[PDB]
This record gives sequence, C-alpha cells and structure tokens, in this order.
Amino acid sequence: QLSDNAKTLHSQMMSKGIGALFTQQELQKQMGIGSLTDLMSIVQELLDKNLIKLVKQNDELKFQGVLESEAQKKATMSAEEALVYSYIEASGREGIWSKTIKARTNLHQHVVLKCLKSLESQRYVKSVKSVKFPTRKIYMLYSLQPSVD
Amino acid sequence: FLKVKGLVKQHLDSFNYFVDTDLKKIIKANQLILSDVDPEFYLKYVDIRV
DNA sequence: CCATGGAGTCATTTTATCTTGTGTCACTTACAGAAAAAGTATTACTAATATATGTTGAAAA
DNA sequence: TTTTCAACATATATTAGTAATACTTTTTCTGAAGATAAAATGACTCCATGG
Repeated sequence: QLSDNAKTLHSQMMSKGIGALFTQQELQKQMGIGSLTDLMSIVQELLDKNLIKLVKQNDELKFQGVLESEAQKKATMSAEEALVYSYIEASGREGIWSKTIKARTNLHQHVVLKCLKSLESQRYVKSVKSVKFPTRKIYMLYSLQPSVD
Repeated sequence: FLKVKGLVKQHLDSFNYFVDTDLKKIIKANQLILSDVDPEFYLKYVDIRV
C-alpha cells in the first residue's frame, strides 16, 4: 500500500535503513514479500513523493530514508537544481567543482550559474576555496565543512 | 538532339537541379536549431526559394 | 685439466626515415572565466515646453 | 458608422541635488629512391665449475 508500505518502508529506514551501504538487495533481505513491480512502483513513487532517496555508488543503487526537511527542500528546488542539488551533496565533504558539474549535468555554464546562485540565497551550499589553486570555488553543503585544510 | 538539350547542360542542368532540389533537401536535413536553455524555444526551417 | 653454461662483444639485417625531381615569361589575388574597479541606470521630485502615441471615445455625419 | 476632435495621458530632456542598488562593462589573472640507424641475430670467446 502506498501509505502503509510508505510508512513501514520509511520505518526500516528511520530505524536503521541498513545505513548508507543499503542497496535494493537489502530490500529483499528485510521485506521481499512484495512483488517486484509493486515494491518498485512504491519505491519509484516514494522517491517521487520524496519519502525515500537513491544514492549512486558501487553495485545496484542505494536507497535511504528522507524526511520533509530536505524533501520539501528539493521539491521546492527547481527542475534545474533537482538533479543538480542532490548530486552536489553527494560529495558532502570535499565538495565538487564548477566545470565538473557541467559535464555531469550536461548543461552550459550559462544555466548552472543561476541555479547555484539560487542555492546561495537558499544557503544549502557554500562557496569553498580550498588548498588547491583559488580558481575553483568548489561547492559543498552549506552545513558541513570537513576538508583537507 | 542538341537543339532541345543545349550544348552545355552540364553547367546548366546540374545548377538547376541544385537550386530546385538540393536546397530544399539541405534545410530538410537541418530544419531544427535549439540551443540548450529555455526548453520552450525552436526555430523551424520549412521552405527555401531563390 | 678440461667440456660445460652463460654472458659479453661484435658483424648483420630490417625495419624506420629525407632529400630531391628540365628550363623562361606574363598575370595573377595564444581560452575562458573570475574578480575587482568604474561607472552608470533607476530610483523621486517641479517645471516649465512640444511632438508622438494610443485609445477611446466622444462627438459628429 | 466613420471620421475628426479631443482629450488624457504620458514620455520625452535639462539641472540638479542625494543614496542606494543594481548592472554592465572594463581590467587583471590564472589552469618519388637510396643512404642512416636500431635492434634483433648470432657467433666468439672469456671465463664458471667438475670427474
């Protein structure tokens, strides 16, 4: 059920969520009882309904629990920022840099600027000028700044 | 034979077949240009005439 | 002490390479973006002027 | 109905003063055949031990 499996599949996330290492294989590890296209229909919608997330690492694709703070955050973010923003926080520590976001998003530097500045007013990302040469202004989450110097 | 089809068709007829046919085909190859921004825009070539 | 094994040097090919190619007229036609600096366009005011401009509409035929 | 008016209005430009903001610029500032050779080929020989 959309709301039931929404809240109980959010319950395995809010309890543990198999940490960050959680992949879709761990779904069948806990609840595999659901049919494939159904549990995936509600996975797809809860990611659309921003009650779950997906992280890109290693084998398969990771999932995690997400609350309305960052959920209404990203749904409030534009369609431009949509994949952009959540892709930025993937670094979370070392940040990421201008042109290396351009190729990954397949946009210009024309547009990726204005959504960045939008995120600057948003203050969910902060300008960071790191050890390597100050041509960069790498961008990590406005909240977190673990870094090498 | 030579009265109907002139002595030089070679430069004539190929140039005619150009200005009539290929010009219509060249834009028929690229009739759409949209740069990447403002997903609602497009410029569609349709006709060529001289 | 001597035949052996192993290597070290030393001719020897076969591949990778570069300089040429008759003479004479006579016309011809450094990437891009980033930041700092400089400067400015509104952004209100009268306040006179006199076109443009739009609309509209009212007024007349 | 249509046309002329009118009329209403509103920019348009000057000169100011601010003051503040926003906004573009500019100016740094860096992230064709026959020699020549090179190497693989191979034979020679110094020099090793051992029956």
